[PDB]
Amino acid sequence: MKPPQFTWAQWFETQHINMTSQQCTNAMQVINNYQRRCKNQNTFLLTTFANVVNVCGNPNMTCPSNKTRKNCHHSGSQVPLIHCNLTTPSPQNISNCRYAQTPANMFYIVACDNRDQRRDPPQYPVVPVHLDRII
Ligand SMILES: Nc1ncnc2c1ncn2[C@@H]1O[C@H](COP(=O)(O)OP(=O)(O)OP(=O)(O)OP(=O)(O)OP(=O)(O)OC[C@H]2O[C@@H](n3cnc4c(N)ncnc43)[C@H](O)[C@@H]2O)[C@@H](O)[C@H]1O
Repeated sequence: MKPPQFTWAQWFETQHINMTSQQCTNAMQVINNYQRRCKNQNTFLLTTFANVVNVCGNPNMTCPSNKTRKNCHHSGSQVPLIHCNLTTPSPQNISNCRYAQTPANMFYIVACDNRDQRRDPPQYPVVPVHLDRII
């Protein structure tokens, strides 16, 4: 879920682009401290935010995770990524959660929307908001 100081695009960047350590246990502390729980799994794409914005310009397709949405876009090329999986869940001390890390080279599908009018920078009228699938 999204903390209130984020737009959807800023939250996408925080969860899926800004991997603050190459180790999942460390990188996941940021997400988990913002969500107040240990997220069970999460992908970080080793690409730039601008590259994702350009994927939002690729043809629209149906989102595989929800057949009623048509705001998804295929990456066209594969990228390197790291997928983090929770190995150790620490209910009453989220900083003690630990993760496994899996490196891969995969395509991705992102949902994009119009930016948040009040809070997102006008530089990018169209922004990624959800990571629908890795393939
Ligand atoms: N087998 C597997 N292999 C690899 N990865 C796997 C996997 N199984 C699960 N995953 C991924 O693991 C993560 C954890 O899933 P899960 O463990 O199932 O839990 P979750 O954290 O409660 O769920 P969220 O959907 O809210 O996850 P998120 O914050 O990552 O969502 P996202 O940034 O994409 O989206 C942000 C928000 O966008 C919103 N949204 C969904 N669809 C659209 C859409 N078309 N357009 C705009 N917003 C949309 C929702 O509110 C969503 O919360 C989810 O990304 C999932 O996709």
